[PDB]
Amino acid sequence: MADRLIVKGAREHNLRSVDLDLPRDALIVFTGLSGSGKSSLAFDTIFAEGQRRYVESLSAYARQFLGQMDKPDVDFIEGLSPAVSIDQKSTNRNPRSTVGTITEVYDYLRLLYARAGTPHCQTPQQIVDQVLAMPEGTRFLVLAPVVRTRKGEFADLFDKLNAQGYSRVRVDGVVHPLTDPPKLKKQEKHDIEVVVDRLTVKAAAKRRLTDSVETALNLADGIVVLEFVDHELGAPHREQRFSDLEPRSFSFNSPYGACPECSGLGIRKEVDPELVVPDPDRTLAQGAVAPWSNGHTAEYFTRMMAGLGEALGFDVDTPWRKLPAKARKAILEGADEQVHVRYRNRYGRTRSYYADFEGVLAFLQRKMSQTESEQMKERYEGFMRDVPCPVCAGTRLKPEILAVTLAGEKSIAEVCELSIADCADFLNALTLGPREQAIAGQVLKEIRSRLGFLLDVGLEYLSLSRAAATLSGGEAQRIRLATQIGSGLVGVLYVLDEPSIGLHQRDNRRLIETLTRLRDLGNTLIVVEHDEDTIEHADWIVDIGPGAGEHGGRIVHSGPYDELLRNKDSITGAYLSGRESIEIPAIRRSVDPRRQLTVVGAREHNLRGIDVSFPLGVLTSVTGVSGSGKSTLVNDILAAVLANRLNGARQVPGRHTRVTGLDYLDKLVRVDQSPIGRTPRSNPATYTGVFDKIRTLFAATTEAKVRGYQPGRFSFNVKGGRCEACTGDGTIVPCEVCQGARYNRETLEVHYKGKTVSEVLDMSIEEAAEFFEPIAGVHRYLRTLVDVGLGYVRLGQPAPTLSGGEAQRVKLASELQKRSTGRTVYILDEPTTGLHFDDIRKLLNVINGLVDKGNTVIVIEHNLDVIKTSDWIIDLGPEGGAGGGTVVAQGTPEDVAAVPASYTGKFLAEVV
Amino acid sequence: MADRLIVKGAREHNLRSVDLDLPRDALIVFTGLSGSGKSSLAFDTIFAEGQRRYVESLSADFIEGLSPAVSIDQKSTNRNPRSTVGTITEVYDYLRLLYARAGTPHCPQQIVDQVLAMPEGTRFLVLAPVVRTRKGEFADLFDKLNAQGYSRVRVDGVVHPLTDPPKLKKQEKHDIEVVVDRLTVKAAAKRRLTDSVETALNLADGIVVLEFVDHELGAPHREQRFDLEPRSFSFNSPYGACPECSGLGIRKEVDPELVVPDPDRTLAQGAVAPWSNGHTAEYFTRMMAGLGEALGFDVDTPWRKLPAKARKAILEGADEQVHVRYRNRYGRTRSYYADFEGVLAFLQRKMSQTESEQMKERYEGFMRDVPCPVCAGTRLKPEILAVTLAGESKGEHGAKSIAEVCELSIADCADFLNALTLGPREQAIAGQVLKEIRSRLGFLLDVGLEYLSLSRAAATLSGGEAQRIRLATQIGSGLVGVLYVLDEPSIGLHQRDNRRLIETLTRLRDLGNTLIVVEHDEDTIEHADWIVDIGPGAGEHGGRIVHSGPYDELLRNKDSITGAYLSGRESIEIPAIRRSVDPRRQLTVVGAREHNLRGIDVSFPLGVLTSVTGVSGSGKSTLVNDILAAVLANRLNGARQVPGRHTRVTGLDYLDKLVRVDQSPIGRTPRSNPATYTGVFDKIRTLFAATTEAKVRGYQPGRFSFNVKGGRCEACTGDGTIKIEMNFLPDVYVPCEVCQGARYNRETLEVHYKGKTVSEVLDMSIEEAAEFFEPIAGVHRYLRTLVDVGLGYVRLGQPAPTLSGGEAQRVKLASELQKRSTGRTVYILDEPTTGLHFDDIRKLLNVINGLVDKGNTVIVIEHNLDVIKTSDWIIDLGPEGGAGGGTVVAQGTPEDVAAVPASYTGKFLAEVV
DNA sequence: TAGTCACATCAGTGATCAGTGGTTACCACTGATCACT
DNA sequence: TAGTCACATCAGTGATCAGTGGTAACCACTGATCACT
Ligand SMILES: [Zn+2]
Ligand SMILES: [Zn+2]
Ligand SMILES: [Zn+2]
Ligand SMILES: [Zn+2]
Repeated sequence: MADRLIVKGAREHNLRSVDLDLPRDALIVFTGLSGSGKSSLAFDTIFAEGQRRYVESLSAYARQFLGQMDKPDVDFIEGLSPAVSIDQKSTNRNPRSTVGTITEVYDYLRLLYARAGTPHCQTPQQIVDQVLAMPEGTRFLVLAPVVRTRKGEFADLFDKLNAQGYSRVRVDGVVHPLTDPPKLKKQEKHDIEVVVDRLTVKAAAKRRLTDSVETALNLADGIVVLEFVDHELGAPHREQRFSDLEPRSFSFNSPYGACPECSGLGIRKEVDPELVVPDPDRTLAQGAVAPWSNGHTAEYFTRMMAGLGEALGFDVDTPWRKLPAKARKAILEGADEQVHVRYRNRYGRTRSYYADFEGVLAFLQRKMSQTESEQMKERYEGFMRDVPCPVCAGTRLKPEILAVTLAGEKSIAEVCELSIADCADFLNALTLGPREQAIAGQVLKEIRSRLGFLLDVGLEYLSLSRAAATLSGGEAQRIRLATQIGSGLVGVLYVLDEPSIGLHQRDNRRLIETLTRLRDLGNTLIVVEHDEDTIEHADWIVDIGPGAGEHGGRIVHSGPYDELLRNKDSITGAYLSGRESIEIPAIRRSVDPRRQLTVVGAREHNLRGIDVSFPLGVLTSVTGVSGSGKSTLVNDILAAVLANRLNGARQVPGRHTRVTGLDYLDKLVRVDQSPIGRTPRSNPATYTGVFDKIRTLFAATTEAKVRGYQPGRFSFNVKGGRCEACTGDGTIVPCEVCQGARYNRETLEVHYKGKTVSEVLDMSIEEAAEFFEPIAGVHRYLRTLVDVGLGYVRLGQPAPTLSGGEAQRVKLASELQKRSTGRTVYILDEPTTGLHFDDIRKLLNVINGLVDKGNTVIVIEHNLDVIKTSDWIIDLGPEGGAGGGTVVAQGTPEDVAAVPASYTGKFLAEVV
Repeated sequence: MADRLIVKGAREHNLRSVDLDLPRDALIVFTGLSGSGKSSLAFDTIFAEGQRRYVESLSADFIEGLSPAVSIDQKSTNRNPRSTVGTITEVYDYLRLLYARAGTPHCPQQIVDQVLAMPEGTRFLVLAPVVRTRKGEFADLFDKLNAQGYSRVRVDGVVHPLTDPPKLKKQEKHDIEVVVDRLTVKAAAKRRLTDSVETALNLADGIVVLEFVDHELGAPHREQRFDLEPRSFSFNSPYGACPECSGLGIRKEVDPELVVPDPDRTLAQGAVAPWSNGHTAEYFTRMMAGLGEALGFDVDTPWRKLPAKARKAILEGADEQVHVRYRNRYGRTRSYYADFEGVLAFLQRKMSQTESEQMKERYEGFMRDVPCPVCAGTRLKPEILAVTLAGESKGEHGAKSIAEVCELSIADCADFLNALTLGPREQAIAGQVLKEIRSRLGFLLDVGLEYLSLSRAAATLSGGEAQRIRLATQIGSGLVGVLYVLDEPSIGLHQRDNRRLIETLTRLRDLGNTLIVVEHDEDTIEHADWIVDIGPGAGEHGGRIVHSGPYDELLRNKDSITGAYLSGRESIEIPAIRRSVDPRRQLTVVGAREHNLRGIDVSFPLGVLTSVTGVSGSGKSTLVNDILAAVLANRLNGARQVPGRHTRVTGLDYLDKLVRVDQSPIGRTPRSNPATYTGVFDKIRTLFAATTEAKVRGYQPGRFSFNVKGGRCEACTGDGTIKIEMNFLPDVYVPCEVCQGARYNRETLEVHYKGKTVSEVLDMSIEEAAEFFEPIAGVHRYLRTLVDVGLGYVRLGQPAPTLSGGEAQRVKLASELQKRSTGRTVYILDEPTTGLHFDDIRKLLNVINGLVDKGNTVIVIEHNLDVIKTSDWIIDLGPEGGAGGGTVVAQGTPEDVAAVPASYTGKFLAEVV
């Protein structure tokens, strides 16, 4: 029973000639940095090969014909197993797919509804047990409801029944002989339940009842009825069944049984109201409302909104706590009528937004119903407008079914008006008995399993009624884990992305135990977490990419982890034997009692309303369990407000009250995790805004001037500069004319500085550091890129060849020094995702140097030594989910270390 | 190379807890009786694991060590008119993709490359380009053009400077071809001419010419400009299919002269196929006799000696109407008051009026021909099919139109495609597609299917070529260490048709692939590596493993009854000279000239056990089944199929009835049992209706059947097992709370007929149940035939999928070989060895020998040497495969077929008798 | 040489019913050059 | 501290299309039970 997988000859981008063995019955982690080829091998060489080998076999069958659109490009892999990938799916929208559908509970709940369906208004053992329990000596009748709900005249049926000579019949409860049948009319209602026997419960009678029952068992296909006619215990005429009411068919996504407005799978319940202006303490003149803080529309709406504020009588800048909350209420409801208003924006245009709006609730509705921006007109509706379906309570059913279907089990709210935890604890709380709680089967266990898995991980705060667009990072990283785990199949290979996003270190302290449980089941697991806890648990650790470019396209470590300590070349080994991941004691006194930001009263769904004290001019780090409110406060609340009214962004402030130091702040830059590199059009030089300047500089040459070639003509995406032979991709075997250069001969003649654009792109940035030195902007971009230390990339490198995680690192290098004050706050993502701790320590050297220059960084982190190097740590929430949302420590890393409450400090205290 | 497949927790009905572990480097064969555990073993242990593997991963029991396998079961592919032979050979879509890759439809940079390649110093007037044609008034358009600045124009057929606009009207049509410059050819002037053309490429939408603008205009501008259409690529969609015939294959309905195969028979007897019906024979005889009396042409005279005028007049009929109305044999009268249009136009109305479209296949493809010629056998639009290949040089550099599947064979199409040249583009690399095609093409070539033209379809599909194509297609991948699970793809039919297809398995085994073979053919055995015999018994107690891999262990083993013939333990022989007189009673199919036949005469003796051998799928299966068996069926019982072409049949006065049986697998539905298929259960329920405790309720014996709502327990679906599960898993068979392995309901179980209840009588095998029901002969003969064929321990109440489709299937025929006890009623039998294991082969051979010695007549399609040497007269057809066959090479006794030196089975008899 | 013997089973002969069998996007985000101060 | 006092050159900044990213017959099958003589 060998436990080895073998991969040979893998080649993709910088990765080349990879021959590695993956052991089983143990966890194996690939380490490295974003762009070293580890992500390419983890994602698009092994899983892609397995998927292709699985799908390419068959296409005719219409169950797997939906496959084979995927087109992976891998050489070969032998001795593989069908693997499953676990990573976020960037669909860019999930309105039609609620959280219930992605967790596979919707179809199951529909089957559960269909199982025990009673609208209010089988076996031979079931045939016999009731007559066995029938009291003796009781007069009754045999009933055969064979023409159920088929009202109308049935004299032809009377003649037909007379042909078999049953001699008995019963209509609407009245009994008659077949020889003397009652009159029937087509217009009148006539439900036929023909009496087969006017019998009675006496001794040795069971054969006549058996005959009179099996007659309709073979005629009506297994349905009869018994009817007490002398005792009727239980009803005025007690009867027993041996099987606005419209049964028809059951459907959820069909127009026959769906709401005419919500159109199925759409619920406008959203996350929370009041979210447009939930701040009672901000400076209102600093754009409390998101449309009031746009790049150019900010003043465009502030003009008449300040006019209406002056008219009504509430101040333009005073916080809503010195004023009553009536100010917030009256900016929500506003007032009718319009006033004269017109102003110019920063962009130079002049728009006349002349309309009547009833507060921000109807002002935003007017924006949805009036604006030409088809994106924002639905972007702004979701976060802060709650208008669910009134005719169906937001649910996926016709008006006149939802009441009846639950009357016997009244109206339907369920998945569209409930929460995940409430539904989880309510579904199994109904011990109905005979129908669903009779046999073990799978119903109760399958209901319990996934919901309990969500409970132990911590997804109890989620709600199905909540819009799927409000999915937090923790929810995104945990729901996929739970859904992958629910199968629990033994021997299947799992490959996972970086899990530090959405989870804490203490959360990893249980994710690792979950992974070891999965291993104890008998499967194979692969993670790229890079945390030191996942390391040291691998029998054969492998590290790749000593250099992310051609200088380091070789295997750097593959062994039993014993040689990691002695080998400092490997980055993960260089972290442990650091000489660089030390406390590095800073001044830690650059904080100021007054020159400091505060946030209070943030009563978000992930928070409680605590006061976070952000210092200025420091490397302050916000930490805590993910999903406990740190991201909703630092990013959704703080970064949003200083972005929208300190640089000109558009994000909604969210549920909070106050941010201070408005006079002490000038600019803010936010860099997200942002895995965005997938399209060949996007390049490390095109979106950065440097390629257009490169074209301008190249057109500043004499030859480009004489040949009449402009910067726009000198791009590779517009039809002017791209030859039709390449079709724009450069290599198709490359273009015959271009000969592997991606430039037509009519444009390649521009040899500025002895080189062309293709020559500059081909040349590495490390050797191009001497280039672009005089000209300022490209010099700054290239110099900060080199300061990052990853100058292996080319300017026009396609995004499919860029590993996820490093897409925004290049911009983030230049996104850390503005106005040279340099206290301008920069919100940082986690460098742990992608880059390993040696790359993060080089980044830390950059951060420390420019913080000594005067810069300010607010960073959400996951590791230990990187934030131990910092000077201030703020922990928000010790426990995950609802057990957090409050600050538990704020100060020097050693100060929080001494406090045995914050696990961040506890981690900083066990290693000093 | 050593991927250990482990089977644990495997059991299904007859199968019971079979566990094993094996490496993965050789071929695995399942032997034993048909089904009896091996069919379920090849189903619920590997395919079930693959199912529970892929059905979780598709998104939008526990078995480990196996590889993703492919299914080549019977249902996966059968005869369908929608799919031609191209799709099933996966070369239709394949070759279509390669054609669409870099095809040339035949009839910026190249604009200046033409001048660059043109030797310097020439002279030609490159003055005026062509812009897109516009018509109407363009005063403001020309004003805007002047604002831009061009200084040139050419409208209304006259050239002007742009400053001079001529007269334009909205009612006047102009071919607007404005000028852009006044340049001319010069040395090293490209930088000029480019600036004249390239910018125009952004305004004229890629239109520019170098016209003469001179006086003589001898040539039309040297045809210089800078039928072809892109269209769309699709085969099933109507985007690029035959718009009239909906993209279906051409309905080749040859021959029109199939109306009268045998001319010597009188036309009144029903020589015309619709004229020999059970009820419509006289319905058509009335008009043809009326026409014979009216026109005066003779009828009872054979067609060959008849005048051609009579034949044509009865073929196309005549005009006008006559008063004819008669009754049939079954008591209904048909008042046919219309015109007798021969048998040409009546058929068209017949298939036009009918609703069922399956009974018209025989009456359409073999009566008269009405195909659509717009596509002429092409599943492509008329333009593209020629356009794509008009630039594709093929074979000896011929580029006219795509024929391939439509109009060529394997050999010529492959040879022509091996010389494809679309320019130097595709010569720079060969690619893996070349070897992907070449491996399976060469494997098909060495098999011996060069004659197999691409025009083949379901209309000309045989079982042997079906095995050929399925095996070639599943080998075409040519992987290493990948499981291929296949049930019996078709009947085993010849030793020369096979034993050449198996060489591909031996070649592919060197790679390291592995396959599961559920095949009863003797040729597949003795040339493999690992063989296991499953199912010494066939009932629910029949799930057992006996035989081990190596054939040496087969020699050692005795329970695996393949050794009964492998080591020659027993065999059956010719039943002496029997009742075979030479000259008198010997039917002769003379002048059989069908599609593959060649006007040959074959003598089948009467009152004998005769067999047919030779190159199979080459006109001998049609010889025994298509022409002969159809004739006996339609002129001896009342069948409704055309026979084909044969000049005369003799000796039919010495036959009374015919029974014909195909391969006919029992099925794959658990609701079907051998009781309900053979016909035992009908009279079983009839007898159950006569029981003292079962004749008190009015209802018919239909209550005593497990297929109707009456005696049916609603928890089991008539199976003894709650097989209810969602699509994510096929569940494991479990007993019912009512049955516990009885597949019945207790209420019916009160019928203890002679102390035996229904569940009990369906729970004991026919071996023990033979003692019961002895006094009544109706069930006694059936149980005797079951126990004689070799189905004694068979469970009567057992699902069809896990039972015998080779021996228990043919009991419905063998029990009726006592047809009116004469018993020379003629029988036509398929290849029985499929499903038939060797012990059951011997038992059935003894039964058939006894019945034929009773005085029967049996013609069987057979290939095994032992069974044909058991029969007394072997007819061998086919000097070669396909068109090379169709003629007798040796017909007579086995000694005679071994005597004439033209029969492949004759030299097969030479090495072993 | 012809009107006498009981309310029987054949064996399919050989269309129809009925299990199955498979089959088919409005937005919206980032992309992005030249739209602006 | 007086009206101009010489000379372009970075930054991420909206709106939106543009052009990479996600797609029931057929009735062909055969078996079951069966209508008929
Ligand atoms: Zn609705
Ligand atoms: Zn090119
Ligand atoms: Zn056609
Ligand atoms: Zn049961």
